[PDB]
Amino acid sequence: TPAITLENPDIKYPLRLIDKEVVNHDTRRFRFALPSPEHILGLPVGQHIYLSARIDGNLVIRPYTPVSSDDDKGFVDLVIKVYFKDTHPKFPAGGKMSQYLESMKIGDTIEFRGPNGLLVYQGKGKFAIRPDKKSSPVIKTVKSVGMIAGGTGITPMLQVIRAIMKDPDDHTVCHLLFANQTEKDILLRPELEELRNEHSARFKLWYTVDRAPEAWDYSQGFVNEEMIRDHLPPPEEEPLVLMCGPPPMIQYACLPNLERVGHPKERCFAF
Ligand SMILES: Cc1cc2nc3c(=O)[nH]c(=O)nc-3n(C[C@H](O)[C@H](O)[C@H](O)COP(=O)(O)OP(=O)(O)OC[C@H]3O[C@@H](n4cnc5c(N)ncnc54)[C@H](O)[C@@H]3O)c2cc1C
Ligand SMILES: NC(=O)c1ccc[n+]([C@@H]2O[C@H](COP(=O)([O-])OP(=O)(O)OC[C@H]3O[C@@H](n4cnc5c(N)ncnc54)[C@H](O)[C@@H]3O)[C@@H](O)[C@H]2O)c1
Repeated sequence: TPAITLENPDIKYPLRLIDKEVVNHDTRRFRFALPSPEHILGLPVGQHIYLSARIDGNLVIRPYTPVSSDDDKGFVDLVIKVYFKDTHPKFPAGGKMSQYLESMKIGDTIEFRGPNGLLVYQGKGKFAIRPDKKSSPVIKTVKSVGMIAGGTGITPMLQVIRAIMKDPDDHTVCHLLFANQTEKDILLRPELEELRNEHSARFKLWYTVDRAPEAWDYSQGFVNEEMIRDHLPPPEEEPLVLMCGPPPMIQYACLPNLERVGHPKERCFAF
């Protein structure tokens, strides 16, 4: 195969920032060069990496979930929300690592390590999911996958969605319910709607926003029972249900409603 970058998850690999694209008012795509144009990252689908730096005198380590893949030679793409200082009353300092990343210039480097995570998508509906960090993966193959994402929680979902759509012999149907604070907060909307336009048989797309615009054809509010019932595959079809977002989204909006609708805990996984 191509040369792999992440050869051991405990080793740090400094990668250079080569491009940055505005995703919306607070979110960006950060592209980093791999060690050569022929390297691949070494990233089983569904896993994340960790960035680390000394910021204002403290060690700061944070995970980010690449949206690129091992088909992408020579680079890795992260999609990262910046939490700005002097904005939210409860968090006047903003976020440490995200603001550090926002301040990086092209050519600056930061240390990557990985890959990590309990889920690996192995293609053609096959997921290898470890119950925890010390157990063997359980291999679950499904015809359909429900996905509930909030904000930057879209990133592992997009890894999985992209992997599926690339394989014309992968017949897995993804049902995404994507929640954000407002319409302008819907990350990577053109990418998602391009996926829907081109793969409608394998990709079902629905949004909810905390605060809805005048003309709105999707849902409004936190994730609820109705949304899960109408925009994820029914429990009878035994889909896997993947979730990723703010901890209270998982705890209060997803889990109780998945239970109400009838999706068993065994079929549910939170990134
Ligand atoms: C497995 C995993 C994968 C992840 N992958 C991604 C990813 O692909 N992309 C991504 O963007 N994030 C991802 N996250 C989150 C990421 O790891 C960091 O937690 C995030 O970037 C914030 O870290 P920070 O150092 O900037 O903020 P911190 O300094 O650690 O904490 C600040 C916290 O206060 C709040 N806060 C601070 N300022 C504001 C503000 N202005 N407005 C609203 N809230 C604020 C936020 O909750 C914020 O997390 C992932 C998390 C996990 C556990
Ligand atoms: N574990 C992982 O693999 C992984 C990957 C990416 C992101 N994340 C997490 O996803 C979150 C993304 O944060 P963000 O700033 O983009 O989200 P956000 O604050 O903008 O909120 C996005 C959506 O989350 C839901 N939500 C927020 N607070 C809620 C609450 N109290 N109750 C019910 N629902 C609520 C809402 O639907 C909201 O629109 C972070 O916590 C991040 O750590 C985790």
